[PDB]
This record gives sequence, structure tokens and C-alpha cells, in this order.
Amino acid sequence: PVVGTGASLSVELGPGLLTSIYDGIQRPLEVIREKTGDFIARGVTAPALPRDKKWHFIPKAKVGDKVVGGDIIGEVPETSIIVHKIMVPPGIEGEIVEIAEEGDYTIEEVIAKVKTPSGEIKELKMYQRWPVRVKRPYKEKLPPEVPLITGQRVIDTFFPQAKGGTAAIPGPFGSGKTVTQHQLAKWSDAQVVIYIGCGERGNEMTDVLEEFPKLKDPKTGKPLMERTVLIANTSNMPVAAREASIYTGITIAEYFRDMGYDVALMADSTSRWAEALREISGPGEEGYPAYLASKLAEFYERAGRVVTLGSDYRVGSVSVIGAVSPPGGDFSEPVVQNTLRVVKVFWALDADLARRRHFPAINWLTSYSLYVDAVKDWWHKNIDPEWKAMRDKAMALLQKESELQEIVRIVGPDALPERERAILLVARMLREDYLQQDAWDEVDTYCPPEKQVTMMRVLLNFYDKTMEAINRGVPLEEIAKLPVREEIGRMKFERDVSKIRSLIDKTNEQFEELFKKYG
Repeated sequence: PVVGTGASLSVELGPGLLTSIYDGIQRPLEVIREKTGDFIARGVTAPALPRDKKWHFIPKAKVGDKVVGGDIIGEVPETSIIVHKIMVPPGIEGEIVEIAEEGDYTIEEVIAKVKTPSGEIKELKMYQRWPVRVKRPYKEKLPPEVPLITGQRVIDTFFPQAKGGTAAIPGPFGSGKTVTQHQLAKWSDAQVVIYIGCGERGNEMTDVLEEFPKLKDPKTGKPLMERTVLIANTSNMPVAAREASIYTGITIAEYFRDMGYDVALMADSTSRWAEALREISGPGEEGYPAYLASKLAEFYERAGRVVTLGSDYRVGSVSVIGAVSPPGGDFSEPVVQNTLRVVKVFWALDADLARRRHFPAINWLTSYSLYVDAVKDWWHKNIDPEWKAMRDKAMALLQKESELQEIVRIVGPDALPERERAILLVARMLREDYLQQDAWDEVDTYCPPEKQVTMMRVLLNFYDKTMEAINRGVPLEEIAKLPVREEIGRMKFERDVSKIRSLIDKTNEQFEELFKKYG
């Protein structure tokens, strides 16, 4: 229902992308013009990558080296965090005949010449151009297998994102109702963040214009912008550029994955229109809803972990987290349905949970991840052989709690058996001691994989001992008051995993005494 491609719409890709703040068409901040329709339009002002800046170029190749598209011919330290890798653009191959020496150069300088097989000489710069609407090529899209570690317990355990995977999360990123969205940006083990911030004037002038060039990258000490590219998506810009933005972003992200980096693309969305600008502008025309659904599907299809172009075996990824914000908070709308149809992960940020101050406000019954089986082996091999068994078991606990609560909604709690009360006690411990995480605490703001599984073992072991105890006639009141219980509640604030781990033996001992006091 749109039978056409484009009219030359591209991005520049080379040193100077980091720290930059662009609009939907890679044009720097405060530069204001128009665009419309299916093909190109007009412009005048700004250049994408700084033309005056001097970048330090370390050569990686020597005259006589055979190269191919994607081969790394030099290094440029772009920020204190990120070394930029200079790449033979895709579709170019041959022998290096001319290569720059260790030196300082602007991005327009030729740093290499490549004699193609037929004899043609090609001139290479530190940057390249790429049409945002064609996916940058690669050798092989690898199947989902390694998780993107966010350090958020509820996500990493129950609703994992794979590196190169696709995830959706409710509402605008700028919501002050939740901080998980920000945790994702700063703690995910992607080296580079491509952020598409969509900010509507009101309670937010923009998606904090100044706090971002001041927000700390907690992994290094330097600011997050030194490993970030910000694309702004505001109301004061043409709706055509807003539309183009996620293609600008993902192309840039693909470019970084091509270097061997893991990249996280976060695409913000707003309660703006949906039904406006559709079938009829405002049948007569033709059926149309389906078409843009597949346009969005193809965009999400551009996420992935790849073997990159190049002579060396090299892997990079683009992981996509897309915000979802339906016109009336309906979540039956088209925007939600279309997105949820292609994404493999949905993290159900939940108002009721936020109201109750259960943080990470992620609803553990309505969230999902189709990557669980895909990542289990990474967990089993590197972290804990029982990872998968332990999460399934914990989810079963939470499912059971849910069913029990529904019945208690109908008959009250008075006829609850000790067993059911025991399940509720441990499900409560799961919710409070594991699902909940303190984003504001210097220790609990991030939870290494190692600590995640140890915390889960402590809890599941308390569960086993509890059900055993109940099977031996130990009253639940005694168990509810076991001293270790209170220690288990505070383990998320412990930095030393071995002290956490020791809660296991301590749990075992306390229950043994309880077996001495009864049997």
C-alpha cells in the first residue's frame, strides 16, 4: 500500500557519532526545517560529523594487505570509553595500496586506497555513508544464545532479553513513575547505547536536555554520553523526520555492531496519535493498516547478533528495546498489538505495582520472554547449572500464589491450611527479597548474575526446608519467625556473594533446631 523505496536518504558513520545529538535525519540539535511523504525533501544547515575536528588515526593495515567489506583498517579513540574501528565500507574489496600513518586527521581526509580486483582505485575515509532504509549487510544472523545482562533480577531471571533480541516496555521513557527504563540504558552489557528520546513539552521540556551530558556511566566513572548517540524526537520537528528517526538510529547501531560491539537501541514513544494519518488522511483509497505493521516488523527484523563483514571472525549485536504508549492507555490499540506481535520480550510495567511501591514495577504474570530456552545454556555453562530449573520453580511458586489469592478474594483467609500459608509465606519472600530491587541503593542498583543465582538458591532452599518442616508438623508461626528470614530480606544489600551463599547452611541449621524442638 506504499509501492516505493526512497530518494537517497542516508547517514554518515565515522568518528564523531558519540556524544552527538541529532534529529530523525542525523541533523544536529536546534537545526529546524521540513520534510514530507514517501521520498526526500529539503534542507540547508548542519553537517552530521564535525568537519573541523582532528581525530587520532592508528593504522591497522599495511600496503599489500588483502581486504574486504568490513575489514578493520585503523583505530580512532573517539572518547575515553570507546575506540572507533575504521572499516572498509560494504561492497568494497581489494589490495591496500596506500594507507595513512599514525597521525591526526579530519574526517574528509583519505586515509587509504584500495585497488579492486579489476584495477579500480577506491578512496577510503574515516567515515562512510549508508542509506538508512537498507539494512547494513553481514555474513550470518546468529540464533539467540547469549543474554543481555541488565542486572535487574526480575528481567534477567524471568523475562530475559537476548543480545540481538527485541523487547518492548510500556509508556514514555520520561515517565517519572518508574526508573527501570533508565537502569536498562546504564547497566545493560552493551558497549554502545543508541538512544531515541521522544520528548513532548509539558511536564518535560524535552527528555532532560542537560542531565544526559551529566549522567554518569556507572561502569567507568565517565559520562554515559561518551558511549551514547542521542536522537531527539520532539513535536517541533516534521512528522516525516520523527518517522525516519528509528531507521537513522538502527542504521547507526548496525554500524557499531559491525565493529564487533554489542549495541542497545532504545526507541522511545509517546501518547501521540495513531488513527490519524492512516487509510484516509483526513474505502476510497485502499486497505492500509496491514502495510505499516509489516514496515515495523521489518524494522524489528533488523535487530540481531551477527557474524560481521570482515576477514576475521567477528561478532556484534543490535538489541532493540522499544517503548510502547497507546493513545488512551488502552493496550488493546493497534500500536501495542503490532509491536507485541513481533517482539520476543514484553516487560509489563504496571501502574498498580507502582502504586504499591513494588519496584521494578514489572508484572510477573503478564510479562513474558521467548528467549528463556535460548539463554539457559549460557547461564548453565557460565553461572549456574540449575538456573533454568530454579526460575521455573520460582515462577511456579508465583503462579500458585496468584491462584491462592484469587480464592482468598472469594472466601477469606481463615480456612487456609498450613501448607497454603507456607506457599504464601515463601511467595511473599520471593516478591520482597528477590523481585523487588532497590535502584536507589549503591549495592542493589546492579545485581551480578553470580549474585542473582545465589540469592535464588537461598530462597528456594528456604522453600524446600519450609515444606519439609510443614510435613513434619512444625507450625508455620515458628517458621515465619525464623531469624534467618530477616537476614534473607536484607541479602540484596550484601555485596559479598559468599556471605549471601552462607545463608544456606545457616537456614539448614535453624530448621534442624526446629526439628529438635519437634521432630
